[PDB]
Amino acid sequence: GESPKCGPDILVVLLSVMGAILLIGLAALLIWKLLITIHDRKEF
Amino acid sequence: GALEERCGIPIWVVLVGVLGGLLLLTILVLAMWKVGFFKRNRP
Repeated sequence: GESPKCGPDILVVLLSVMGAILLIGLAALLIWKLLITIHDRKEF
Repeated sequence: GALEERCGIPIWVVLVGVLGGLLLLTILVLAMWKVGFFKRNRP
């Protein structure tokens, strides 16, 4: 086997979790901007 | 039968994973802000 090596397998999960964090943050960022644009257009 | 745990994920790794993502997220914000992405092209 010489493959129980939880390098690749941990690595897949460490990367997968990291990707998840990166993708939501980007989502959050866009959502924040979207609300700001709307509040700014919304002539009060 | 439970000899699994081939690669049970230690909290450190999830902890390292979370930290890396936040660091990448902090870089992303700074670069875009510096680029004026968040600023208006208000003419």
